[PDB]
Amino acid sequence: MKLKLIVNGCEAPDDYKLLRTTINTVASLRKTAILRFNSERLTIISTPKSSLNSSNNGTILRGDTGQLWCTIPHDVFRLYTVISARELNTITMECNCDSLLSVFKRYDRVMNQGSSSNMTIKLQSPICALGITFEEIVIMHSFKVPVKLLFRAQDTRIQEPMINYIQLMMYKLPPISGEFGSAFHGFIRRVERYSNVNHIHLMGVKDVELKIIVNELDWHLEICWNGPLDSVISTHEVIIRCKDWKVCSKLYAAFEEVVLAISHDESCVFHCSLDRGERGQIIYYIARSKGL
Amino acid sequence: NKFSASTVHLEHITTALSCLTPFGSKDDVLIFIDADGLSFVRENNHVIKIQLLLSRELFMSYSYRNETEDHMKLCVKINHILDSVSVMNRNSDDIVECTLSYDGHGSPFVLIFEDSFISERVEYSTYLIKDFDTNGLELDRERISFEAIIKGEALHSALKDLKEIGCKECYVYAKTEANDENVFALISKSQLG
Repeated sequence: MKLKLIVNGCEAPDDYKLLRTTINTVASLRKTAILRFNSERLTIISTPKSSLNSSNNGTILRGDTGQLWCTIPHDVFRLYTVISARELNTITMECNCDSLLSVFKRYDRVMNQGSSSNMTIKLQSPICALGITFEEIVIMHSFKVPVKLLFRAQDTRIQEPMINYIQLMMYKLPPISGEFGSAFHGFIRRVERYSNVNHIHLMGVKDVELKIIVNELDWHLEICWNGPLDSVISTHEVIIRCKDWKVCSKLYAAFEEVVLAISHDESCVFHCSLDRGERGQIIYYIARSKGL
Repeated sequence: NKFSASTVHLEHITTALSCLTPFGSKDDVLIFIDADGLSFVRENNHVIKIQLLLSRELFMSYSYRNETEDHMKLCVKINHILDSVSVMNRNSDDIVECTLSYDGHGSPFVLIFEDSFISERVEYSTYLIKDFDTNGLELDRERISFEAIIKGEALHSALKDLKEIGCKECYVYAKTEANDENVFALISKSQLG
């Protein structure tokens, strides 16, 4: 159960954003998180099907069925030492996102104050604590965030959803840094100026055309996109919620290689990636909120 | 489509809409489509009627491919249009090219706002047309008792003064003196006197 790692933001300016995007989007998603410290890939998991202390009333009174499955390579951190008796030294935990996110805000601000001090993350001994420690540039900051040691049998129950490809059509969203990126981000967040919209009817017709249809108003609104869209690889449509689209808006704003996967009346998958050079893929699985 | 009209000077169709709101803020507005232009007619309590007209010259393209009838009548709600074109106008500084469309009776009224990146499409439901006819509330063109041509600013200032003094009731005086004098006044009954 020996878990120790050190992160230094200044050396790599991309992996820190990669980690911050997960720590922010999981906190926005739901309370607490799972951190699967495998021997080579960190798998931060936010699922209502499990999480132990995040499986109270998820898909019960709010329709929260969203499952985010990220992946952090071992090369992100400075030292990646994992010691555990489990298979491939698997160390699955469950801690709240409030304290962890506040600590990361403090570390980021300490960086913004003009510091080069690193951060040390440990596991100071099935309930434990995380020994986050760092300094200014010699003021001491110690945060022993509570954490647990969710069992291997409980770990096995946490499996990534298996998305089929019989009817799936991918859509290569344009990079935000590109000319069409700002326009596409505005088109994505355009559905947010109507406070009475709860469901979004995505549509893709094959040069593919991406269309957003809103049918929860006195008028029939269709938010279209006439710009260039690439389909890495019939109309496939899925009705999803609005918060599930806001988090996708944030994920697109925080990444470049973003793929919008649409299953016909089954699911919508938002595949983000960061080609640092292996690749820190961020995958969000969103389920249909209504039938077509 | 039986009718299609495209424009970029959306401020014209925005001021035209802003001239219609005074005649009620939530009711039905009648749109008459013919080859000459697009007109909006609104009637309140059978005592007043307003008829704006947007000519075909205000649009680059004005097809009106309808051939079975010379004119097309549709009745839509004004609150849907006003509530719609408000949030559309959030980024009105963009080069927007409005596209009006109507495919006939039973088809909705389409209002496309394309920004060369986003093509917002709003379809307004068309309702049945009421019994009252807008040609009843027109002056007889062979019975005119007075014909006054006034500037816009002076009349606007006079109306704003009448509004500020309250003016529950109003009077219009029009006398032409023999020598050279023309008298036109807007007398008001109000709290003042």
